[PDB]
Amino acid sequence: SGFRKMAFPSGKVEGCMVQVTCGTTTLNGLWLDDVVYCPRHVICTSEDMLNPNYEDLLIRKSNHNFLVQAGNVQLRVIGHSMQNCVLKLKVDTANPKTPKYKFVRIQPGQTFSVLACYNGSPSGVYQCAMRPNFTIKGSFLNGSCGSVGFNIDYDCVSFCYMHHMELPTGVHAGTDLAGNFYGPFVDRQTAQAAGTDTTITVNVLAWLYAAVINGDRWFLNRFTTTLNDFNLVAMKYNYEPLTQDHVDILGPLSAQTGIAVLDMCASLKELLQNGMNGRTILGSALLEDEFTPFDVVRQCSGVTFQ
Amino acid sequence: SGFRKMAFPSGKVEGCMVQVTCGTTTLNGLWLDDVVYCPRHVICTSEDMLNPNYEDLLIRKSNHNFLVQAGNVQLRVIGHSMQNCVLKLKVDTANPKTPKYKFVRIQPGQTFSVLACYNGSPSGVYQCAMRPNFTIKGSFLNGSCGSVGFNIDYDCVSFCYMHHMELPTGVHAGTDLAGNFYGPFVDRQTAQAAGTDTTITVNVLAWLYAAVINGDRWFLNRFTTTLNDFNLVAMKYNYEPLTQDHVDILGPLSAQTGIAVLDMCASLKELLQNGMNGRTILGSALLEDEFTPFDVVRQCSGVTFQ
Ligand SMILES: *[C@H](O)[C@H](C[C@@H]1CCNC1=O)NC(=O)[C@@H]1[C@@H]2[C@H](CN1C(=O)[C@@H](NC(=O)CC(C)C)C(C)(C)C)C2(C)C
Ligand SMILES: *[C@H](O)[C@H](C[C@@H]1CCNC1=O)NC(=O)[C@@H]1[C@@H]2[C@H](CN1C(=O)[C@@H](NC(=O)CC(C)C)C(C)(C)C)C2(C)C
Repeated sequence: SGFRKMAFPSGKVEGCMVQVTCGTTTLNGLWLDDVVYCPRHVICTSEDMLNPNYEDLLIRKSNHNFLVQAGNVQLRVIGHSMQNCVLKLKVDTANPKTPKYKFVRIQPGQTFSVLACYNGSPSGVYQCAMRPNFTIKGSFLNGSCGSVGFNIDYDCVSFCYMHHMELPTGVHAGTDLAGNFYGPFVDRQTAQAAGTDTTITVNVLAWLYAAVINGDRWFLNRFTTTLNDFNLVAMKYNYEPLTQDHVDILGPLSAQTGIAVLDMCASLKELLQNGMNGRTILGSALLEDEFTPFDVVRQCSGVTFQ
Repeated sequence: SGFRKMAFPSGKVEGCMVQVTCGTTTLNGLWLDDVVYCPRHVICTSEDMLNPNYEDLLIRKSNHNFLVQAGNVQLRVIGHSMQNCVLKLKVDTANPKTPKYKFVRIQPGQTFSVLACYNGSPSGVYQCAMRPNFTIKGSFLNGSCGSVGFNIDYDCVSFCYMHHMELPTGVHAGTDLAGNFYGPFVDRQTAQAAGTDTTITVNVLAWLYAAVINGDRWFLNRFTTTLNDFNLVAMKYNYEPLTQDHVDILGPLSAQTGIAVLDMCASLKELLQNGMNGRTILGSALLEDEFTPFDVVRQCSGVTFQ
């Protein structure tokens, strides 16, 4: 037992992290086969980042302007090209540590592991969810750009996120590995607002199931509710509407615990309307929404990767 | 900005994890140079674990009873010996992935990263603190024994924890890498109680400093308090007494924020006596105590490892 916010083991990604320096900008790149991916705002100066035209900026660059360091070994850039908001630097060596991988774009509500990195050196690993407003609540300082987010499914790393920037609220924005931003953001140093967030309803329910699996049962009840009447409570507390496919994906957890999905909704309704009254659930005094049904089933069952 | 519970990158440890099977017990071992370390209760049967005499049990074992698998490659056991509650299995290959390492015993209040492992395959990574009662609030299922806990300081892995067992409250107990248990526990399947816990006071204060660094300031005040009068509040709420060395270690954080340590204690006092009134601190509705002053300074400054 126990329930922790748990990231994937990071080793396979650590082996791909490199340092990319252009001019007076240094950030991280991701080295897979003979390509290094990194955020395109590395080509910019401090007064370039204020309103840049990246095509104009990149045609003035050459291969030798890109210093790529795989630890203490310099990689030679032999080509460069821009794909949306990422740069693809072709180097003269293939990464011998290249894992089996995919580039996948995730849905809001889904989770991933972030390997925070500085100067090409991994610093820490933690779990994040893609918020409904396409931001992520991360931990990122100067020089963390190009750190990636990922999931691991057996031996294959599915990269879903590259870090680009921090919004004024202290949340973080970035792209998939094809360089397309999550959300209505641009890699420009001007004011941009995140869009109003919501709580990920199906994730809260999954976490309640994790709690029951772990022996927290004080919030259970013999009441029930229709899906329709749950959602009138949901909109009232800025929770996402629940769909029948969310009920279906909660099916296995419903089955293991013997608590019908709609019964657990009645419990969530009561927690929303009354609060917790000085109690906790899995060591939290808040309703937690950054665990997916998948996350619960992995941790409360025990899947591995090789 | 941002503040996350952040583990060390796990790659260096992933390369040391192996599967150890004896009889009908399988668990994880830690493979460093030509030795595999694992919990000694692997030699036991189901009715051995109820009241075992381990010296008697081990003299009846031989090298060939220990099946060690480094992935899909079998390691050959050429010696075995018992050091307290761990076994040391000498194998015929040195691990070529052996990091620079140390075996260190940590103090309650200190934190470390756990690489949860099943069948020799790493499953996830997360952060833990050693509770004042020498337990840890982990996430561990059947077969997770032998997963280790560690810190990383530049290139050197300091191993501090090996997992052995789960107490009836759902907390976890284990040993340092010399096989000496943390706390008054034995590797015996009988009832054992954890001892009463306390909150790690200096850690809460460090986390309040992390919050200020990140822009949560609503709990600040212009009141102050003497160290003496803070501790009368501390014992009242089951918090650890604060010492002058805790004030000293909080010095740098005190300096960056400009909030005197004793001023922050006055704030903690008020949070203890009034609660939070529907507000959060760094996304938590509870006072968090599993971040050390070191943890705050790493995350709010950005140290790496290579
Ligand atoms: C790249 O490592 C860096 C990572 C930032 C620094 C602090 N925390 C982070 O996540 N990104 C940038 O510096 C980013 C590039 C310049 C300005 N950038 C910012 O993130 C800005 N943020 C904004 O100007 C506001 C948003 C809407 C852009 C700050 C945090 C440095 C002020 C690019 C080209 C956007
Ligand atoms: C080893 O992988 C396993 C890990 C446990 C299983 C569930 N969660 C864990 O952390 N350890 C053991 O099975 C452990 C060995 C036998 C009994 N063990 C237990 O942890 C017991 N716990 C107790 O009997 C109570 C404590 C005081 C020992 C349970 C959880 C399996 C009932 C050893 C020799 C103690």
